[PDB]
Order: sequence, then C-alpha cells, then structure tokens
Amino acid sequence: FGHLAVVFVWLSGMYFHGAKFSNYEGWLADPTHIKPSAQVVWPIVGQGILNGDVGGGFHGIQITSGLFYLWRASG
Amino acid sequence: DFANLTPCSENPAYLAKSKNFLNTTNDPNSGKIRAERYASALCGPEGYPHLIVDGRFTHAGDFLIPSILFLYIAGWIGWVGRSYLIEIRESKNPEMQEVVINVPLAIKKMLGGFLWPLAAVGEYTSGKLVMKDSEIPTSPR
Amino acid sequence: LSIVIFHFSWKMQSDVWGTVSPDGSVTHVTLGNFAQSAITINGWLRDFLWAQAANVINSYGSALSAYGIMFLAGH
Amino acid sequence: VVVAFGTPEKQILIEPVFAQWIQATSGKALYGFDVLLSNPDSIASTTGAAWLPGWLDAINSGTNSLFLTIGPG
Amino acid sequence: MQTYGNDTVQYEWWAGNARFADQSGLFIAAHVAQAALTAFWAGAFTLFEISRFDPTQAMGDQGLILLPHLATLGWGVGDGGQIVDTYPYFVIGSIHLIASAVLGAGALFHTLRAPADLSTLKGQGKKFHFTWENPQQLGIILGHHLLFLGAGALLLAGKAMYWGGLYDATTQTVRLVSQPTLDPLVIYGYQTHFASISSLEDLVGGHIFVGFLLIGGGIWHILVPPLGWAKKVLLFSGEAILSYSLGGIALAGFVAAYFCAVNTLAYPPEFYGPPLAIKLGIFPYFADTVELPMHAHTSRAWLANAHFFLAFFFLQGHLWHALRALGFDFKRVEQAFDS
Amino acid sequence: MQTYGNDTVQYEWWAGNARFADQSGLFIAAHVAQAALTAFWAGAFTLFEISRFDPTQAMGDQGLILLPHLATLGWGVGDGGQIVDTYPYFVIGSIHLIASAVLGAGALFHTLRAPADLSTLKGQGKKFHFTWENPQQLGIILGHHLLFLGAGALLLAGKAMYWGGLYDATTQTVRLVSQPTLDPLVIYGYQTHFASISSLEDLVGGHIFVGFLLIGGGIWHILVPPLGWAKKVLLFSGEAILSYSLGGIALAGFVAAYFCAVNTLAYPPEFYGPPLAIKLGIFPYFADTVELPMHAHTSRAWLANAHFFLAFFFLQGHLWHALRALGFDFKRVEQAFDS
Amino acid sequence: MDGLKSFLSTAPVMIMALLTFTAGILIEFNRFYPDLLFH
Amino acid sequence: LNRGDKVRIKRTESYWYGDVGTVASVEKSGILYPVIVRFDRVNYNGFSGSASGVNTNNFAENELELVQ
Amino acid sequence: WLTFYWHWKHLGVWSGNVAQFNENSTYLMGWFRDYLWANSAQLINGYNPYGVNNLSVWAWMFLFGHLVWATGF
Ligand code: CLA
Ligand code: CLA
Ligand code: CLA
Ligand code: CLA
Ligand SMILES: CC1=C(/C=C/C(C)=C/C=C/C(C)=C/C=C/C=C(C)/C=C/C=C(C)/C=C/C2=C(C)CCCC2(C)C)C(C)(C)CCC1
Repeated sequence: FGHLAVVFVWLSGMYFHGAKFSNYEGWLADPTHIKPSAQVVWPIVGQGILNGDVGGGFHGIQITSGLFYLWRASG
Repeated sequence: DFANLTPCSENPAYLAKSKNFLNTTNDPNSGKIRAERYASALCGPEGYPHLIVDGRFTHAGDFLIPSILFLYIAGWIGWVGRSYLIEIRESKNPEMQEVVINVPLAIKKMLGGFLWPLAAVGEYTSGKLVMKDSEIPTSPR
Repeated sequence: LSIVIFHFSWKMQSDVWGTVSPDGSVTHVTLGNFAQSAITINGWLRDFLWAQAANVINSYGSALSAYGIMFLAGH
Repeated sequence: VVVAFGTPEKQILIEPVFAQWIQATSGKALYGFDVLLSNPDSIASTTGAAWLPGWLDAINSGTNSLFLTIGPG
Repeated sequence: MQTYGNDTVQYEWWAGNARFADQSGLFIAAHVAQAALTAFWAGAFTLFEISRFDPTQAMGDQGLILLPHLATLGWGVGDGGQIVDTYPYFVIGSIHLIASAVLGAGALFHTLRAPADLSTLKGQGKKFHFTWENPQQLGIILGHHLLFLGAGALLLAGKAMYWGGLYDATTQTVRLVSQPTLDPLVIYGYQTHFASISSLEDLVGGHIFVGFLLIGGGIWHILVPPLGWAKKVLLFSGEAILSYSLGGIALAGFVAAYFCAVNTLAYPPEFYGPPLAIKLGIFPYFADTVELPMHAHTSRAWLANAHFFLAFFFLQGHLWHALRALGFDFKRVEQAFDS
Repeated sequence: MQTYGNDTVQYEWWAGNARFADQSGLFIAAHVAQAALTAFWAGAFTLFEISRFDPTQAMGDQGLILLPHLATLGWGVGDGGQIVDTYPYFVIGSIHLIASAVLGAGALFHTLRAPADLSTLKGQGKKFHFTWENPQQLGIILGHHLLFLGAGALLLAGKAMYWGGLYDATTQTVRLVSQPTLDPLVIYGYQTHFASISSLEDLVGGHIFVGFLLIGGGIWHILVPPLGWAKKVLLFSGEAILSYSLGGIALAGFVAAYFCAVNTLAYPPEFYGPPLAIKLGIFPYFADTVELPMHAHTSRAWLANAHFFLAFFFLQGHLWHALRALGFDFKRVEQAFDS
Repeated sequence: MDGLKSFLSTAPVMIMALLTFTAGILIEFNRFYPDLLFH
Repeated sequence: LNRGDKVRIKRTESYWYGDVGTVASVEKSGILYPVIVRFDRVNYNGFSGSASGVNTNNFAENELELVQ
Repeated sequence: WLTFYWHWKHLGVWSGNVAQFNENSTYLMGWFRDYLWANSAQLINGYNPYGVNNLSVWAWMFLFGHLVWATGF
C-alpha cells in the first residue's frame, strides 16, 4: 500500500506536469510540428539553456516518456 | 608580466564574444553584467578569463579572497564537527548521538564556530587540539 | 540488454525509421548500414557507437547539453 | 557544465604561472617574465656561456617541442 | 592589570604583553620601542615615498601621505603649490630615523641592563617606579606628558609664527602668519564649525590656546594629586587607565578621520585631493569625489578611511579593556551558553 | 516569567533572555541596549540613505524609508517635494547615532557597574527596583513612560505650530499650523475615517488631544496605583505584562501599516510612492497601483507590508506569552499528540 | 511527538535538511548575484 | 590492578595497542593472561557484515601501562 | 592521462592548431570529443565494408585491445 502511494504520487506528478508545465494543449493542435515537453527548468547558473525550442514558443525539456501520446489516446 | 595574456577590455576575441553572452538567470541583462565583470580579468587568445593564482594582490580576488572565504567556512565546518564530537563523547551513549544528532547541542556549537581560528589557536596552545603519540591507537608496525 | 537495445537502435534507424519521399520512396536515418556493418564489431564500433554519439558530444551549448553532461556522468 | 550551459567564459582557467616562470628562467620570453635567462641583464645570461645563443634561439623558435607554450588546459 | 583575584596569573604567549604590566622597567622598554617603531615609520616611509615621488604628477594621486603632511607645514613648496625641494623631506625623514635608533637603543637598554622592576633600582629609577594603584604617582606621569604635548602645540605655533611659515591653501603659497587670535570667544565658537575653519590665523591661535591649556593642565597634574572625586568615579587599574586612553584616542581618531576628509585648510586639495564625500554602506567610508580609476584612492581616502577603522577598532579595544577593568571575566559568556 | 510551579526553572541558551527576568538591574541593561540598537538604526540608516539618495528620481521609488519620514516632518524639502538640503537629514542621523553610543555606554553600565538586582544597593536605586508582583511600582513606571510618550506627541504639536511646520501634501508646501482643530467632537468623529485624513490642522489637533491624554493619564498612574478591579482581571506577572505590550504593539503595528498604505497626508505620494491597494492572496498584502520596474517596490509598499508581517508575528508572540501567563504549559501540545 | 522529534533529528534527515539549506543559500546567491568567477 | 582500573595496552599485536581500556576482572588462579580488560571501542572481530566486534580481551600484567 | 596529454598537445603542435588544445582541454568533453572521438576516425576506418588501408592492423589491434581489457574484468 505504501509502495502504491509512491507510484500514485509519481503518477500524479506526471499529470500535474502535463497540466501545468507542458505544451500539451499546444501539442494537441499540431502533433506533427510541436515536440512534446512537460518539464520546465528554472533559470539558474546557465541551466535555462536546456529549455529548448520544442515548437509553438514553448521552452522546456523535450520529454520522451510518451505521456502526450498516452493522453491523446485517453482523450 | 603575462605578455601572452591581454586584458579582456583590449582582447578582440573576448570583445566579439561578450556581445553574445547568454543569460544565466531570469534577468535579461545577465550576459551584459557578466560582460562588464569579466572585462577586468586577463584573457587568453580565445577571449576567456584566465585567472592568476601566484599571489599577486592585483589578482587577489582570483584566488586569495576565494581562499580566505573558503578556509573560514571549511574551518567552521571542521571545528564545530570536532567540538560536537568531543562533547557527545563524554555522555552515557556517545554512539547514538552521531546517528541521532542532539540538534540543540549542534546549533549551540555551530553558531559558536564563527570564532573558530581563535579557538583553534587557543586549543593548540592548551594541548587539547593535538594528542600525544603515546596516547593514540597504533598499528603493529 | 545493452546489445538488445543497440540492436534495436541500429536496426530501426538503418532499416525502419527515416523520411518519406512524396512518391513513396524512403531514405533512412543511417542509410541502411545494418546489412553490411552490424556483422562486424568494428562496424558496431564505427557506424553505431562512433557515428551516432556525434549528437551527444556536439550537444554542448544547446538544449541537449544535459545529455552531453549525463553521458560523461555515466562514464 | 559551464561550457555545456553555453557559458565557456565562466570556466575556471588557471594559468600555470609557476611552470611558465620556470620556462622563463630557462630563456623563454613568451610570457613576459624577465627573470634569469629571459632577462638579458641578469648574471645568468651576462656570463657568456657558449650554450646561450644556441639555446635561446631554440627555446624561442616555437617550431620545436623544447619548451612548449602552456596554458590552463 | 586585571587579575580577577588570582595573584598568580601566568598568561599565554598570545597574551604575553600582559606579563610586564606590573613591571615598571619593562613597561618603559616596550613603550620606548613603540616610539622607536613609530619614529622609524616616520623616518623610513618619508624616505620611502620621496623615492617614489613624481614631481610632475600631484602627490595626492600618487598615494603618498607623509610628504603632504610636511608640505602643509611649508617645506619644499614653491610659489605655486608644487614641490621643488626634495631636501627638507630628506632631512626630517633622516632626523626621525636617527632618533628611532636612539629610541631603539634605549628600549634594549631598559630590556637588558635596566631592572625589570624599578623599585629594585636605587637613585632616580626608584622615583620613576610607578604602581597602578598609586594615583599621586600617575598624575606626575600624566602632567609631564601634558607638558610635552603642550610644548608640541606651541612649537607648531612657533613654527608658523617665527620658525618658518605655514602653507596657505587659499592663496596657494607658504605664508608666515603674524599675530594670531587672542579672544577666547572665537575658539569657543569653533566647537560648531571645527572642520570648516579655513583660517591659518585662527588655527595657530587655537594651537596657542590649547598649547597654553595643556601646559597649564600639566602644571596642575604635577603639583596637585588626584582630589578624591576622580578616585570615586574612575577606576585606577592598569587596564582601566588603558581603557580611558583607548577611548580617548578613538575619539581623536574619529575626529581626525572626519577632519581629513572635509577640511581644505589643514589638508589642501593640491597636496591631498578633493574633499571626500561622507558615504556609508555596510561600513562608513569617505569616498573619492573625483573617483580616480584603477583603485587609486588619492591619499586622503587612505588617511580618512584608515583612521576611522583604527578608531573603531580602538573603540572596540576600549570596550574590551573597560569590560575587563570593571570585572567581566569574558569566560562567563561561554558558561552562559553551556547546559 | 512563568515557572509553572517549578520555582527554579533553568532556561537554556536559546531561551537565555528569560534568565534576567525578575532581575531589575539586568532588565535595564537589555532594554537600554535595545534603545541603543534602535537609535543606531535610526542614525545609521539615515546616513546610509543619504549616501544612496539621488534627487533625479523620487524617494519612494529608490527604497528610502527614513528620509521621507523627515521630509514629511518638514526639514529637507525646498518646494514641491524637491529634496534640496540634505544637511538636516545628516544632523538627525548623527544626533541619533551619537545618542546610540550614549545609550550603548549606559547599557554596559547596568551590566557591570550596577548589580543584577537593584534591591542590593541603597540610595535612589532601591526605588528603581521593581518586582513583577508589585502593582504599585509598575504603575509608577507606566506613568512616567506615558509622560514621555505624551510629551513626544506634544513635541509634534510644537513642531508644526512653532518649529518650522509640517509638510502639507495638499498644497505641496511646508506650512506652520497656526489654527489646529481643538474640537473633541471632530476628533471623536475620526475614529471611523482615520484613514482618509487630509487636514494638517486636524492631524496636529488630534496629536494635542492624545498628547494631553497620555500626560493626563501619566499623572494618573503615578499618583494612583492600580485598583482592585484591575488586579482581578489583569495578571500582574512577568510574562503577562509583556503579553499586554505585545498585543498593544501588534495593534499599533496593524494601524501603522494601514496608515502607511492608504493615507496621502501623513504619507505624501511624492515621498513614499502612490497609495497602495489592500490586496489579499493567502495573506493580506498591500500592493502598488503602478508596477515599479526591475521587480522593485515603492517605499510605501515596503513599510506597510513589513509592518503587517511584523504585527502579525507580534500578535502571534502575544498569543505565545498570554497562554504562558495564563498557565498553558505548551508541552501539552506534545502530550496531546503523544496520547 | 517526542519520537517524531528524534526521527527528524536523525542523521539522514538532518543532512538532507542542511544540504537543502546549503543549496537554498547557493542557488539564491547565484540568482541575485550570478556569474561570479572571481571577486 | 583492581576492577575499574584504567590501563593502556602495550601488547603490540592487539587491536587496542595504544588505546585505553578498563580492567573488568583479574583472575587469581595462575592464569597466563589473568586481567580482563573492557574497551569502549570494539575490534574488527566477527564475520563480514557484522555491525559490532568484541570489547573484551584477557591480558597479563606486563602488557598494561597504568593510566589512571 | 599523461600520454593523452602528450599526444593531444603534440597533435596541435604538429598540425599548427595549438588553439584546438588550448580551447578544449580545460573541460573533459573536449578531451572526449576533440581528442578521443575525433582522432579515432581514421583508426576505425582502417577497414570498412568499402575496403582496407594501412591502418587495418591498427584497427584490428585497437579492438583486440578492447577485448583483452574487457576479458580482464
Ligand atoms: C594601544 C593599544 C592597546 C594596548 C596597549 C593593549 C594591550 C594589551 N591587550 Mg589589547 N586591544 C586593543 C588595544 C590595546 N591593547 C585593541 C586594538 C583591541 C581590539 C582588537 C584589543 C583587544 C584585546 C584582546 C582581545 C586581548 C587584549 C589583551 C591585551 C594584552 C596582551 C596582548 C598581546 O600580548 O598582544 C600580542 C599580539 C598579538 C598576538 C598579535 C595579534 C595580531 C592581530 C591578530 C592582527 C592585528 C594587526 C593587523 C595585521 C592589522 C594591522 C593594520 C595596520 C597595518 C594599519 C595587553 C594588556 C589580551 C588580554 O586581555 O590580556 C590581559 C586579550 O586577550 N587586547
Ligand atoms: C611592539 C612590539 C612589542 C614590544 C616592544 C614587546 C615588548 C615586550 N614583550 Mg612582547 N610580544 C609582542 C610584541 C611586543 N612585545 C607580540 C606581537 C607578541 C605575540 C607573539 C608578544 C608576546 C610576548 C611574550 C610571549 C612575552 C613578551 C614579553 C615582552 C618583553 C620581552 C623583553 C623583556 O622584558 O626582557 C625580559 C624578559 C624575560 C626574562 C622573559 C621573556 C623572554 C623574551 C625576551 C620574550 C620576547 C618575546 C618576543 C617579544 C616576541 C616577538 C613578537 C614580535 C615582535 C615578532 C618586552 C617588554 C615577555 C614578558 O613580559 O616577560 C616578562 C613575555 O614573556 N612578549
Ligand atoms: C518585544 C518582544 C518580545 C519580548 C521582550 C520577548 C521575550 C522573550 N520571549 Mg518572545 N516572542 C515575541 C516577542 C517577544 N518575546 C514574538 C514576536 C514571538 C513570535 C515569533 C515570540 C515567541 C516566543 C517563543 C516561541 C519563545 C519566546 C520566549 C522568549 C524569552 C526568551 C527569548 C530568547 O532568549 O530568544 C533568543 C532569540 C533567539 C534564540 C533567536 C530565535 C531565532 C529566530 C528564528 C530569529 C528570527 C529571525 C527573523 C527573521 C529576524 C528578521 C526580522 C525582520 C528584519 C525580517 C523571553 C522572555 C521563549 C519562552 O518560552 O520563554 C522562556 C520561547 O521559546 N518568545
Ligand atoms: C569481452 C569480455 C569477456 C569475455 C571474452 C569473457 C568470456 C567468457 N565469459 Mg565472461 N565476464 C565478463 C567479460 C568477458 N567474458 C565480465 C566483465 C564479467 C564479470 C562480471 C564476466 C563474468 C562471467 C561469468 C559470471 C560467466 C561468464 C562466462 C564466460 C564464457 C562465455 C561462454 C563462452 O565460452 O563463450 C565462448 C567464448 C567467447 C565468446 C570468448 C571469445 C572467444 C573467441 C571468439 C575465440 C578465440 C579463440 C582463439 C581463436 C584460439 C586461441 C588462440 C591461440 C593462439 C591461443 C567465456 C569464457 C560464463 C561461462 O563460463 O559460461 C560457460 C559465466 O558463467 N562471464
Ligand atoms: C624592546 C624589545 C623589542 C622591540 C624592539 C624594537 C622592535 C625596536 C625597533 C628598533 C629600531 C627599528 C630602531 C631603529 C634603528 C634604525 C636603523 C638601524 C636605521 C639604519 C639607518 C641609518 C642609521 C642611516 C640611514 C641613512 C640616512 C639617515 C641618510 C641617508 C643615508 C642612509 C640611508 C645611510 C622586541 C620586540 C624585539 C623584543 C623584546 C624587547
């Protein structure tokens, strides 16, 4: 039960980053031109260069977990 | 003299690259502030600041001011770690006070570590800093 | 498993993945070098490991530079 | 990390001044230290040793690998 | 010296100067060597910066502090505020340095040959033996020192009036002053605008008025012992008299740091630099008005900003010793934080 | 303080200031050093804000909180909110900083030369000895402090009427209040619209009425001790009198944070910035109308928001010391979660 | 609650409390004052 | 040497050579090593992965230097 | 470490491109990219599907050395 609470927090973090720190609405309009991105880093010590142009003006870590493709298949 | 090190204000490699300095923080003029700050240093042929550590007080901010600021803090961490370890050694259970730190005793030692170099000289003079070789566990040679 | 994912990474890029010409022609990512170079350890060294890690070592100063950091971090 | 973060000017580049000084004490005037053999007015170069025109030509040519120019790398 | 009741305080090497505080002969030897080191710095660093002096540039921008002091007295200055003679700076820098060798010899005399305690000595050294708890002996020491400080202030008034002439920063020349002020009301009016006097004839007359006061004060302290009201309200320990001296010289340091930075008469701008703006940050500091680059700090920003910190850290040194004289053990801080 | 029946409670170092409670001599020494620290911050940060101030932009946009307090009082302003003076700012910032050193000397006097308990000595010091259980002596202290606060409120009354006059933000000038509003009906009417006060004569006239009320109440507490009903409803313990003062200073802190944000008379817009809007997110904060660039705030937006957060945590400290005075152990919160 | 204070005073928690506070100092110092290669 | 006496191990082969120990018991039975000494630091003894060693060892009179 | 240093510094000296060592040796990616990856290009092409050259034995030995080093593990 405690392990499932860890996975549910981890699952909730993926949906929260998709909700708040992602271009999922931008990606859903143009899936063939906008890259998926759901992690935005804070601008500190030069690490803001990692927020690359993933299309649509959004800047963030280009995610490879496939969550955007999962959520489009979930509706 | 550093004849192979032009200053960055008169270094043409730095002058062509300081106009394209990126912003490291949320401030949009972070690369402009870094361009003015690094101009006072000594630059090489590739327009990057080369630091001088030999002991010159013109370049004291390159290493000596980092050295003074580090050794004070690193002396502070070592001294309050040593003084906490001595104080908990006299207790009934010295073993459990390392995995379960007496936090009010730890804060008492840590705020007192700002006068560590005066306490280190005094404890070295009193003989309580350095133990004698006869009183130390020793390998069988 | 490292050979499994290396077999996966090379066979997809050489013989599956790539861009499509409008008349139906397909050119691949590594131009079909699996049939002649994945028979040899040197081809695995040169045409897979040396060639496709050019993107992780030239990634410095860009958005993929964290992958350049983490590639040295794992080394 | 700072080169990866697009800021190679933030590198800690330390000039090996102590080793560049020893190159200057053998006669290499590239670094501007006028000490011993890179100083023509010092007693180590005033004494007229017969190696000195051959040595100072070879140490300052740069086409050899005698005393290579050394930097932060 | 405060002993906290314990008669046998041993003292470590870092507090090793506290060992001779009850020894009269060794008290002379360390103080005379201090005056040897003080006159050596007045002698060697006058000769150090006369070698580094460039007569084409202004000596304020060069970073020299002792040549502007002698140039304000009126040595080596022509008709245009420049420097033409390097010899009176060399003579005074030699006279101070030879007198440091006499003082450096007399300190080694009082260390080795003279006894550690002057009560052992028979002759005139038994009269020179002072104890800290003897107020009648200390006023004789204080009164004789007030005589030489009064004679020093009259010698400066003598140097301006007769033996040469002072510098006039208004007219940019060395001017022999004649007939200074004698009314006590203008000196009493100088408590307000002390740092903006801008008058040689009132500076010398003020030095006449304090020269006659210090000599007359030294007459009173030699002839009359402490009355008893000062014994009741002031302590008479070894560290107590040092506390009053460190407090008194911190106030003199704070005045001289302020008088250097804003006054133009005794610190002329062609000798020192522009009058400093009183800035303040995480510490008070008098910053340069003209702001000469490459970390210049043109020789009045070195006098004023050193004599504030040296006055602040003597104010901290006055507080360390007055707390010690009043009876604070200073280890009771550590037992306050103990469990 | 509160002992919870344990008689001799040994406080630790983090609660080390509870040790000198029920000790009258060290009670003076900590509070005078607090007054030394408060007058130091008044003195140093007036001179700190002089060294940063430039008359190109306004004082509110710079981040200056002490100079507009003196500009509203009517010293450094020439015409229309323009700061062309800056010398009465330096006088006030030096009078306060010298008075900090006088207070800093007297704090170390009661540390060392006065005992921890004032009942030990004799002669004008046993009358100054106070115990927390004595209501007669605490009202004598309260009556004299009301007389000082009453004369301080009457000091503003003489300041506007005679000594230079207050700044009038409505006319953008400095005027002497010749006719203050000495009407008890309009002052009692200002218990509703105290925020929207715009008359300097009503501001000074309200200060006359509170400056005579505190003086009249100061005479009342000196002559008359606390009565039998005040003993029954108010606890006369060490931590209870502190908790009454912490609640009183938190209520004043909320009122002063509300006077800062919305007033234009006592806080003119050209000195502090535009008047604030009382926002509330997860806490009540006062936000600026226009957005000052580079993520900066006006000095009115810094005074009002800090004094809300100071008065909130001083209300929480009032709650901490009221429950300890009433008898709540505060280890019962641990004993409730353990049970 | 007393054993909760002991668990919060354990060696893993207090080193993660200190290193968060140390990283809290260093990130905030390099946010308002970035790019400090030298003094 | 009595029970509770503080000694320093002069036996070179031991883990506690140069360390201080406390005398727990002395056997009066003609033992070659009659003095049982207790230590505050356990030795290396035990299998790999064991969290503690043994804090007691038997010594003779010639291997102990008097400390207290 | 020292023979990587000797080889990469001398590769710049012999080619005249001393600035390639000077701008890249201060960080370990420059050693990894501009020295290890870059100079191994003609080595690993000692033999390929398109033929061989004189570096074929050195290409085989370089992989032979990888095998012996990993067999030691
Ligand atoms: C006129 C000056 C005066 C006099 C005569 C004394 C006399 C003495 N003090 Mg001192 N004191 C004063 C000023 C004075 N102090 C000031 C300036 C401070 C504040 C910092 C104090 C605070 C102080 C403390 C904290 C202590 C005393 C004590 C002592 C005694 C022995 C000190 C010793 O052995 O030093 C030996 C000298 C050294 C170990 C050298 C230390 C060097 C320091 C760290 C650096 C200072 C120089 C630095 C480079 C800056 C130079 C700037 C310059 C170039 C412009 C002796 C009675 C001690 C005591 O209570 O004994 C009874 C004691 O513990 N003093
Ligand atoms: C302005 C610099 C100055 C002056 C002039 C003195 C002067 C004095 N100090 Mg001294 N000292 C100073 C700096 C100074 N100190 C500093 C910076 C330190 C800290 C490192 C000390 C620490 C110190 C110690 C540890 C002691 C003195 C004592 C003395 C006396 C030694 C000579 C004597 O009485 O013969 C007769 C002396 C003896 C019979 C025994 C002392 C033996 C030698 C001569 C002590 C010399 C130590 C030396 C001064 C340290 C140099 C420090 C610095 C100048 C490099 C002398 C009166 C000594 C004293 O008062 O003892 C009576 C004492 O024990 N000093
Ligand atoms: C006029 C102010 C006043 C007075 C005179 C007292 C007096 C006292 N209180 Mg306190 N109290 C007050 C305000 C007051 N309190 C307020 C405002 C708070 C709310 C936070 C409290 C809450 C409080 C608690 C929780 C406790 C007391 C206790 C104490 C006693 C010892 C305090 C001590 O030694 O701590 C010395 C101080 C420290 C060790 C520092 C604590 C560290 C904090 C975090 C510092 C705050 C930093 C802050 C951000 C500073 C910046 C402010 C601003 C510029 C941003 C003493 C009787 C103790 C008690 O029960 O009595 C025995 C105790 O445990 N008080
Ligand atoms: C590249 C590195 C390498 C190589 C060559 C070996 C070799 C071997 N591993 Mg392995 N191993 C490695 C690294 C390596 N290991 C490391 C890193 C670990 C530590 C964790 C292990 C731990 C280990 C375990 C735990 C196990 C093995 C086993 C084995 C065997 C696999 C089955 C077999 O015989 O295959 C055939 C042999 C090869 C593929 C080796 C290459 C042979 C070439 C192609 C032929 C050369 C022969 C030559 C022409 C004739 C000689 C020339 C003459 C002049 C002398 C084989 C002997 C397993 C085993 O013994 O299973 C039976 C076993 O249980 N390994
Ligand atoms: C007591 C004591 C001490 C102290 C001492 C001191 C520190 C002092 C110093 C002293 C000194 C420090 C002295 C002085 C001297 C000087 C000198 C020795 C110099 C020389 C020179 C001369 C003499 C000359 C010069 C010249 C001229 C003038 C002119 C020109 C030329 C010529 C250059 C030649 C001690 C601590 C150690 C120890 C203990 C005891």
